[PDB]
Amino acid sequence: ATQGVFTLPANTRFGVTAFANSSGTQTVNVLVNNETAATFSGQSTNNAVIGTQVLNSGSSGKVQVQVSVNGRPSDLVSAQVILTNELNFALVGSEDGTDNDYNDAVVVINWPLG
Amino acid sequence: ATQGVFTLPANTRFGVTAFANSSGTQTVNVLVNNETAATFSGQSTNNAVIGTQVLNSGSSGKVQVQVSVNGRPSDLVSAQVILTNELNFALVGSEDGTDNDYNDAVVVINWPLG
Amino acid sequence: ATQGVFTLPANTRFGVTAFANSSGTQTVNVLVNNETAATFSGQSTNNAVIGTQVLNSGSSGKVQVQVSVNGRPSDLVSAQVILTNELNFALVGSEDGTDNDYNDAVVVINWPLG
Amino acid sequence: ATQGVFTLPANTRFGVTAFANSSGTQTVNVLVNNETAATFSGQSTNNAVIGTQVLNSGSSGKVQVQVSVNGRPSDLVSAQVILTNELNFALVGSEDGTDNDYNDAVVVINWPLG
Ligand SMILES: C[C@@H]1O[C@@H](O)[C@@H](O)[C@H](O)[C@@H]1O
Ligand SMILES: C[C@@H]1O[C@@H](O)[C@@H](O)[C@H](O)[C@@H]1O
Ligand SMILES: C[C@@H]1O[C@@H](O)[C@@H](O)[C@H](O)[C@@H]1O
Ligand SMILES: C[C@@H]1O[C@@H](O)[C@@H](O)[C@H](O)[C@@H]1O
Ligand SMILES: [Ca+2]
Ligand SMILES: [Ca+2]
Ligand SMILES: [Ca+2]
Ligand SMILES: [Ca+2]
Ligand SMILES: [Ca+2]
Ligand SMILES: [Ca+2]
Ligand SMILES: [Ca+2]
Ligand SMILES: [Ca+2]
Repeated sequence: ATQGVFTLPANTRFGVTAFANSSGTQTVNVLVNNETAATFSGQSTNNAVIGTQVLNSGSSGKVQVQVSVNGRPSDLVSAQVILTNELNFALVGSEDGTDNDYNDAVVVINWPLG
Repeated sequence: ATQGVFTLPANTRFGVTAFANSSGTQTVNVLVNNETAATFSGQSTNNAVIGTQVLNSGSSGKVQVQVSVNGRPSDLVSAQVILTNELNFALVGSEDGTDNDYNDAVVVINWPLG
Repeated sequence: ATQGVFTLPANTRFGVTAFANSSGTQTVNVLVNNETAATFSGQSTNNAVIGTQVLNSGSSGKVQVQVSVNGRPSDLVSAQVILTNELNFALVGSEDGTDNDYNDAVVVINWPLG
Repeated sequence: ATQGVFTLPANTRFGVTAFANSSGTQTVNVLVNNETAATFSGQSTNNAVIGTQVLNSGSSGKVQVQVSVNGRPSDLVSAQVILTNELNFALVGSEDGTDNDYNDAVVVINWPLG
């Protein structure tokens, strides 16, 4: 099934934050309405926050996360969780190798902000 | 129901990261086995990261997040989500006022690392 | 924070299913637009499906679950999870005593159907 | 990523319940320790419960859900959610066709019981 694609409230600010846990340098791309809106990169095996940014979901609300290492797309896993019918987290894990820890780049999207 | 309390696997490193979305200064305390292990403080209405750290869950695996604003405890909401039976997120929102956006401090705990 | 309240897309069929795990007889009421639309009762310590039903969210999309034991309201916990940006689960646990297993009545709402 | 595989606490009773939402007959196999422990089947486009059972996670705690329709395994999506650090849901959706509603068989695993 498609992973890393989320429908957010239209025209709404959201936070996107990426963490690295791999020997490989991670590159995380965030697409809003199918166009790159943010790119983060780094290399850590200790959960470095390689990027954090506030974006707007735009007219369509479509947000997609992609992750690659050495130009090869990582396999993604994702889900969205809503607390007290209001607080939202869109979650992404990714795997760049063979151990299946899926933490090589971890991405958290949160809204609402403010 | 109690919120903000999570049982992690014993002796496991985890990341904890806090974001702020409120006019009030947020104080986030992270307890491991009932003792303070990290404290973050900051003010933002733009989802700023007010702290990030890597901790060890210790022998008990018990991790608790508490949030207060100028000494007043915030009401919390939380849940844990596991993707592909491997990647864990323990999520906390908090409310310091009357609007019930529950994002006034947002805390994300993730494991495994590495 | 408020628990057991979910906003579904309007005029949408959804499933609601209740399970019992307690010495006490559980009464589960499912409200749509603040009016009871389904009720289930029963006792089990072995997860009996005390009821399942297909309901329509109606014009408001507001769905609330309430649980009581011989008229005494149980404490609720809840969250919503979305898989592959399309499959929704609204989840409720409830506690009628002191042990905090929160499984005394468990309610699962799922959509879309068909 | 692997989906529909969950590690439960060892020797723990859990509920498993399946719903159908498709033109095709769903066969759901529930494996414990890599051996079939339960099989449910049925056809519904109205979320009928096609099976429910209490099982034991056994010494390894490994539980897997597989879904087949028209002689072929369906594509699965899954996640585990934990409420108030106590109540566990392991959730599975499945797609037997081309519409990507992922509800064709929906499987809910819950623990603890009792
Ligand atoms: C240090 C290692 O680097 C990679 O090979 C990752 O895929 C592993 O998960 C681990 O983080
Ligand atoms: C700017 C405002 O500050 C507080 O009153 C918060 O409780 C509100 O949610 C909002 O963030
Ligand atoms: C048999 C017991 O019945 C009640 O006291 C429940 O609150 C307990 O969780 C347990 O199920
Ligand atoms: C009635 C239809 O039956 C199948 O084709 C399913 O894959 C569809 O999702 C729909 O439920
Ligand atoms: Ca890896
Ligand atoms: Ca890794
Ligand atoms: Ca607030
Ligand atoms: Ca706020
Ligand atoms: Ca109880
Ligand atoms: Ca119980
Ligand atoms: Ca389908
Ligand atoms: Ca279907």
